[PDB]
Amino acid sequence: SDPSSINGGIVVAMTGKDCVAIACDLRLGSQSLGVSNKFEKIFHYGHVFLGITGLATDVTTLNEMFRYKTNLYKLKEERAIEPETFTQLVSSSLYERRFGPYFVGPVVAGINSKSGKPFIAGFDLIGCIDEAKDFIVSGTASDQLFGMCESLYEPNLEPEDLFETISQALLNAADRDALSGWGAVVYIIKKDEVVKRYLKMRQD
Amino acid sequence: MDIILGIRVQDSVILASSKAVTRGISVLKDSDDKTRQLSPHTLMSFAGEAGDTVQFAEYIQANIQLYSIREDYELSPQAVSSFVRQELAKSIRSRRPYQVNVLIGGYDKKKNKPELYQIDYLGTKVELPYGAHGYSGFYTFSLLDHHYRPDMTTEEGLDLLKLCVQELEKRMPMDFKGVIVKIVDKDGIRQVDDFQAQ
Amino acid sequence: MDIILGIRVQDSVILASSKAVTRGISVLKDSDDKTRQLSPHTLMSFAGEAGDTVQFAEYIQANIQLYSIREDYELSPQAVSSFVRQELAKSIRSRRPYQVNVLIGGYDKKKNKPELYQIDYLGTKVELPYGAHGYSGFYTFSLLDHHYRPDMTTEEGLDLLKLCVQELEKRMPMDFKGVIVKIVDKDGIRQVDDFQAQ
Amino acid sequence: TQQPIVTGTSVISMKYDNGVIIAADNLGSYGSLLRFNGVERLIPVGDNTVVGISGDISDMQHIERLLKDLVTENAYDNPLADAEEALEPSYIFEYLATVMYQRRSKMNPLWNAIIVAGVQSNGDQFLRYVNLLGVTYSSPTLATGFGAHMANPLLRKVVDRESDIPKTTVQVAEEAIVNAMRVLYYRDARSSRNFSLAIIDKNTGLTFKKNLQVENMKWDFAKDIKGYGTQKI
Amino acid sequence: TSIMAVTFKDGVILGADSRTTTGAYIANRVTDKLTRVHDKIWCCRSGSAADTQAIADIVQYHLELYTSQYGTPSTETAASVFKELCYENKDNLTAGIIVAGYDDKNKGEVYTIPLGGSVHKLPYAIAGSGSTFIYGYCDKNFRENMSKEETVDFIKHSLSQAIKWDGSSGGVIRMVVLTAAGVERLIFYPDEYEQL
Amino acid sequence: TSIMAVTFKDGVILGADSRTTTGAYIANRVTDKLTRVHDKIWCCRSGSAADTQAIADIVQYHLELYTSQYGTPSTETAASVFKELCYENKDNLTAGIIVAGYDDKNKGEVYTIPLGGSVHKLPYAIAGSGSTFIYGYCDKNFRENMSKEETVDFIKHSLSQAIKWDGSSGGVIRMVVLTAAGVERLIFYPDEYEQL
Amino acid sequence: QFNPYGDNGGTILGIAGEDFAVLAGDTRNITDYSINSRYEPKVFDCGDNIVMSANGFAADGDALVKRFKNSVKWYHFDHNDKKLSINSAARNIQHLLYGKRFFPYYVHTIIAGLDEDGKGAVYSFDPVGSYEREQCRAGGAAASLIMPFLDNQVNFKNQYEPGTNGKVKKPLKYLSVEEVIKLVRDSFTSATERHIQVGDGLEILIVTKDGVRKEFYELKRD
Amino acid sequence: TTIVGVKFNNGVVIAADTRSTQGPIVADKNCAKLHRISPKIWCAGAGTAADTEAVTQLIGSNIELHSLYTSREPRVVSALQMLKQHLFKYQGHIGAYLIVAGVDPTGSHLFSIHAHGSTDVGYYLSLGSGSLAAMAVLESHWKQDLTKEEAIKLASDAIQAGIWNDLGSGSNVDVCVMEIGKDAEYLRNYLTPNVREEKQKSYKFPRGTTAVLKESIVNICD
Amino acid sequence: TTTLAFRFQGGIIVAVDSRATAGNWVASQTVKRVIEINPFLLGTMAGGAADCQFWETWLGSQCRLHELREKERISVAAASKILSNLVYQYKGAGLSMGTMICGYTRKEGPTIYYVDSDGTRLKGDIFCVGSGQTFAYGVLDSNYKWDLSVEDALYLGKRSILAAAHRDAYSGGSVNLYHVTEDGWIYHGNHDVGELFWKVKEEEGSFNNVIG
Repeated sequence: SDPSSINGGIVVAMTGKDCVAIACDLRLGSQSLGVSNKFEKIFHYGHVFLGITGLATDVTTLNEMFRYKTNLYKLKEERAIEPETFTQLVSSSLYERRFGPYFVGPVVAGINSKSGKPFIAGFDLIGCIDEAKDFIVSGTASDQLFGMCESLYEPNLEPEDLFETISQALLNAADRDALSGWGAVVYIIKKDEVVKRYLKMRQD
Repeated sequence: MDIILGIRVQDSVILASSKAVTRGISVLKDSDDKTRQLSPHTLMSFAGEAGDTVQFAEYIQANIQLYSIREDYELSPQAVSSFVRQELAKSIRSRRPYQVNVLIGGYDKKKNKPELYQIDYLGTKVELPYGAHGYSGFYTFSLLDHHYRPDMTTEEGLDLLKLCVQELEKRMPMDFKGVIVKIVDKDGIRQVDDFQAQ
Repeated sequence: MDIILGIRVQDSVILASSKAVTRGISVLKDSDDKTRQLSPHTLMSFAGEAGDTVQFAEYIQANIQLYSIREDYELSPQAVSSFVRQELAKSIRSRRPYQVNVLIGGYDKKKNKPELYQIDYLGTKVELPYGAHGYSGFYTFSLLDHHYRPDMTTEEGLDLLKLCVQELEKRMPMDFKGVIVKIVDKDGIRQVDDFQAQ
Repeated sequence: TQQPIVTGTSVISMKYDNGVIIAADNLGSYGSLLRFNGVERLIPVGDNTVVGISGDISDMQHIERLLKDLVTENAYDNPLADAEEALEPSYIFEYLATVMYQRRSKMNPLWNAIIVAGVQSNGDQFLRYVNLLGVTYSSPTLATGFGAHMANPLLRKVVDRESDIPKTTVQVAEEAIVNAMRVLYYRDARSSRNFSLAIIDKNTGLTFKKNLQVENMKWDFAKDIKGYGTQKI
Repeated sequence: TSIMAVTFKDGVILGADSRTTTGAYIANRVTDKLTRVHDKIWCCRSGSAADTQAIADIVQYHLELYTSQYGTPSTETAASVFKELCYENKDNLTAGIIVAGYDDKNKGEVYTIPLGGSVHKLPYAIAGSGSTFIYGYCDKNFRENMSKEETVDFIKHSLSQAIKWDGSSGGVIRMVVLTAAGVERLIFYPDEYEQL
Repeated sequence: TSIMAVTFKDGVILGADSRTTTGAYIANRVTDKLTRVHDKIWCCRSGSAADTQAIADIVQYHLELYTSQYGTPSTETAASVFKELCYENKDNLTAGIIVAGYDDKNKGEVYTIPLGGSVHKLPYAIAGSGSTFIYGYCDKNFRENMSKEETVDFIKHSLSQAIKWDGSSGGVIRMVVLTAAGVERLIFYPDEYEQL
Repeated sequence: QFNPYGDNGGTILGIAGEDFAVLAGDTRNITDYSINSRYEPKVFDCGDNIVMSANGFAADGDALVKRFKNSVKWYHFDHNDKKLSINSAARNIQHLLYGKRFFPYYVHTIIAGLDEDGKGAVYSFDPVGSYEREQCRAGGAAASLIMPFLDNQVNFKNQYEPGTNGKVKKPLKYLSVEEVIKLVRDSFTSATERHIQVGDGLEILIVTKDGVRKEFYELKRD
Repeated sequence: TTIVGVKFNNGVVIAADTRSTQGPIVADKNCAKLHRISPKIWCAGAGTAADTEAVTQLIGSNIELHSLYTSREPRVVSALQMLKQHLFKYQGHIGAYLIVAGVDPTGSHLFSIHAHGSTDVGYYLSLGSGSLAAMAVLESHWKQDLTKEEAIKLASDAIQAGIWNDLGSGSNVDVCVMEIGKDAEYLRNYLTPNVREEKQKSYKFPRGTTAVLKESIVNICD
Repeated sequence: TTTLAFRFQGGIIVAVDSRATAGNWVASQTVKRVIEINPFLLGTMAGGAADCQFWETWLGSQCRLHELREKERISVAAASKILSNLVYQYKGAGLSMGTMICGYTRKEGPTIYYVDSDGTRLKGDIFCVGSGQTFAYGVLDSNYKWDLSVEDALYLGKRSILAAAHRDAYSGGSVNLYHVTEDGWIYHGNHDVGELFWKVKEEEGSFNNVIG
């Protein structure tokens, strides 16, 4: 019954030479019943991306909570928030609710408009932070991802090769996870230009 | 649980909702209307826990109506369902949560497009071409996966929906005492009192 | 639970028994015969736990038939029901008891009188003018208390029994998928395949 | 099912170039109470094996009996009963493990952890665990109770792999095992201060040391600890 | 574990082991279970850890705020501030606590606040999981008013057996003598009490 | 409650109170918790009532059937027949049982069969809810081999405190001396052990 | 309450090649958060060219195997030292396992070898007897980390022929025992990186029409 | 989780591995249990991750506010009084056990607070999954007065005993040395005994393997 | 699990998926959910993986003894009875298994008997057991006709399992088909649900809400 597995889903992020990639499946279902295949888990505030897994009603609320928050930030500092300055936020945020947590597993990922360096980060429900130079995974097929990433990952891939590696990890774990699938979408984030793509996968 | 179906077609939404009401061993009624119109072009069906069910429905209805005379403008399907998911969202983490699942189907006179939102008591919202709450889905979802097309006429949808009910009857243990159908579109809401008068 | 009705009239017994069979969420069948003829003029309906139900019925039937060729004489309704209550009686205090309730309605060619015995899984037997097992009684017993008369024709009984069913439909939550009726008398057993073909 | 009443704690052991070691204090706890001392948990069998037992004492006392009778029995109509055909460690252990399992499989176990150490007739070292569940496994080092948590670590800084036994002097092995026994007594409310260490060298044979104790301790640095943060006196 | 405080000729002496277990593991084997809340007022902690620790912290606080305005406090006083906390909160506290102090007038007295905040003043008291064994000795070998040494070899033999049969208690003995002279610290290593 | 048997010069002496509680009520206040299974072989019951009682009944039986064909049995023997029953049945028995006997050769020995049928031979043993208090005395005041009197004033002072702090144990002391001389019965009333 | 079961971690793996078969399994053996031995085999040759491994609760494993091997022994005794056809073997293992249907062996067992035509062959088992002829099966603690990988690699899943869009699936060719062992090794190292119950060593048994071969490779002792 | 701390002549040193668990799966392969309360005051956190990193956070911030206002360097017992006063208020529902260490204008200090607010002191402490491992490497090789290099060598040789013998701890060692009259030195990775060997195959796919359905360029600003 | 079988002019049509799952992970997508009792009878597999496989294979041996003795083909009814009887003996012990015994003898024509561990033994025309049974029943209920061709009878069974596969998370993999005739059963291959979907969507138009 674990609140973090009613709805299902997965998210994964990777870093490459001057870019990052963030990907997720599309399914939202109740227990075994599949309800939707257009449920996206990746949002963005300015040039900062956040993917969220877990209890759907919380995933939605958090997006709204962060949109709200980031808009107020921009207005006050006269600039969009950065990836690190943002991670710190969603961490404190998650924690202010330490004794009635939102049941999620966020994952930030972006590029710093000043330095120009790639960034990816993960957190657990109460907000513990976690940077990594290679990859972040979260979700129901969490283990299947660690297995794929700890094989297919390669430092400094070119954005065109990163797209292939990340896709393949997502694609294959979602096939060994009974509650993740029904489509996927992947993003390739550079300093400028952001390309979004939907992939073709088994619909079972 | 109760029956709650809904399907969006070419230019309108259709809502099906079983008529029976049961308290334990008996059936106190076989002509209950689980619907409740929020505004001229937004309709919302519901099903859930005994008391929670309509206390909530009316509450929502009251807020929308208030907003509508105040602004003298009509709130849109999209924004209406958004408000609902907000409430239910806060509800789940309160001394005692409403256990209510819903379907909202309105006509966006601004885009001239029908829209149907399905929301469960946890605050989980999603826009769909057709939906259902509770066990209602397992018996129908496959038939609709099969025949549904976005170009369908209101006239065609009903015929479809009829099939789903016929299936619900043949394989469902509970006797839901039939359904009541309602249509939402550019001209407002009307009741197909002829799926019952048939 | 399942539906098991029975009523004795002027010169015969009538047995009603819902047709559906349900395993959890679905209905695997809507044409099941809960009956099982023990001998030319003894009929026995049943309803209870999934497996226990017909393993027992057949067992009983086998004993009676054995006795009948052996003696070449037919055991009487009274003695047949006595045997049943004996078994079920021993059953309740055994590693695992059959959870089966029954109705036995035969024609005593010796007294030229119809007799109906109602027995529950505990070994509780009683001779009645009409009976029912499980929840089936609350919806009917009053109607029969009202109209039943011992002088009734077979023809009148059916009309009565029809009413009870119509009531079972209107107020019972479960959809039992109709009933199958059967008549026992001086000429044996026959099936009123016209309460179904109606 | 059941519950153990009287109980012996750890039993640490290790291998070296010519043989194996195995120690275990002599206390037999009765819960928080330490109602016993003249308790021997090192049961040698024959002239080439020793079995260190842990856990319920009533069940240990039971095995011992079984072992004795296994001996008094191998002789029955066997003239080489002290030479060519005489109980090996591997025979004893195989037999023991059998029983242990057979038992859990009847839901009536013997609450014990066991070590069978010795040297085969052809000279090889033998060290194998076996607890009340039947689970068994070999290794350079072995220990019951805390041994698995506090002994092991140290007895590994010595023989880190199967490629170090050959270069481990019977003397270095012991000097460690005893410092380990110092540690065990340092942090384990269910342990005794004096013990019994037994060696099984392929050349020298079986050496059964008895009643010793742990010397060379450090409690001086206690005088310096005062209070818990604020107290200055 | 094992704690106690004994009254004698000059005033009183309170001592107790160093062992503090968490399961059958020894978290610390050299603990200072003798907290001082004031110059001539000390106490030996028993029961839970974290709780007793914080009580003292508070009890101290008050006294330190007392003298500051009502002059140096008695000993009967301190044992009151102690129960007040141990009573009102008997629901979320597990404290053994023994209080002892030397007052110029009244000589030196001993009060024992057990589970429940039930206060008692006795010649001497003994609490801690290990006290269950030294009920023979302690009682049968106790003469009223001893000497500064005639007694230190009591605390020593009591605390001797306490360690000898109660696993949850051991380490090194620790004494604190509250006298007209003042505070004195003692410590009698293992190879010693076992020797006896 | 409080039972024990001590070995000395001639042979051994086993004694124990009379109190047997059922809740906080005293069902009997003059119980003979010293069962004899044979001439020079006796034992003092502890733990459950009905169980221990029936064990003895049986243990006796065997021995009586032993001598009858294998001559008078040792003492180590009796303590075996005792554990055999206490082991095989550790599931439905609650027995404390202490066994003591005097054999011409081996002098007099003492074995203690505790919960679990774990057998042990010691200089002397002490079992019963009240033993928890006389672990101080008993150990610190024990010299190897005493006299017939030099010891009777031990059992007397042990059993003294046992009663003094353990409610579940009291009544009148009861001793039985197994010697070359034979069996002797003693009984030392309340106004006496309290006196000390 | 006495609980008769325990989990000793471990992971095993069995791939069936075109004309050979492998079955690998790390050597670490654990209990809760501790180590019991960095080298304790869980993969044995049982005779007649059949490798077997039972992973889960250490003891039930040893028992089954011993029980199986003593069974091969008697199959010979009663049918003239006839060879045990690996299929005939799995059927037999079923009965052994189902023998204890109501006090089950708490283990996932796997055999592997050659059929009666010389082709490789693997067999995965339920802990109560349900068996199926698998061609590649990871079972154990980290099976959920190696199956997604082999899926992709050994069976080329989710891979398509470039420049044909989602229209042509990349064709499967069959791996030389050499390549398979490189696959097998990478899988186990990854697993050790992310799973605390996997590490120390990896022992591999290769079945071919000459007998059984064994190879070892050290893993990290995390 | 496997941390220790030991003081010498002119200061104190603490070390901690870098491996966060989460069931048997590894989450962070290079974490950081060492936090800064104030320049010369550091903590080592075992147990519930978020809790320790969030509590040190707090206390730190407040002490910074404290010194500023009082115009004096942060004492170490303050940081202690703060932590255990807070830890207690929450009857242990904020599972953060840790080792606080530092140096103030009154000497060098070392403490260990448990979850419920209990605190103890000594010259060397161990907290975590492998506390019994690194506490056999401390109750053996310990002596009063130890060179800076000795203290450092011991602390890092304790952690190591945790890495290898415990499953709930591994990867690298992290160290921080606080010396009197001197600044503090943070040694992120004073050791790196574990380094995955190189793979056996390159797993990069040829461009166009994955099948796409739609593509497009999303916007950001306004 | 989604298994089904039904009667019609051509005889019987059996269809199953192949997914087996442990908790939320797909331990296998290659399960033979059809037990080939013998050349003339097939049993399906729901409930317990082993209980189904074991006893049904046992049942096959039984039919063989019976046929050697009577020198005649055993009847579907007698076979189904034997099974349920053995099952009933263990009622309580914890077995688990929903199943379809399918045969077509000379005298009784084409017969399907549903049988489960409760001791239930039902005769029928259409049966669906599983976690996807509800979805399979949909496509099936609306399209079944006694006069289905053979070609279409197989396609119906296939599309049915597919429907489940898609919606029920615990169902999927590859569909396996069999057709049972008065001379025995014929295997009709193993079709991967992955590929079949895209095919149907494209050639049937159905599955609109799926972008691809």
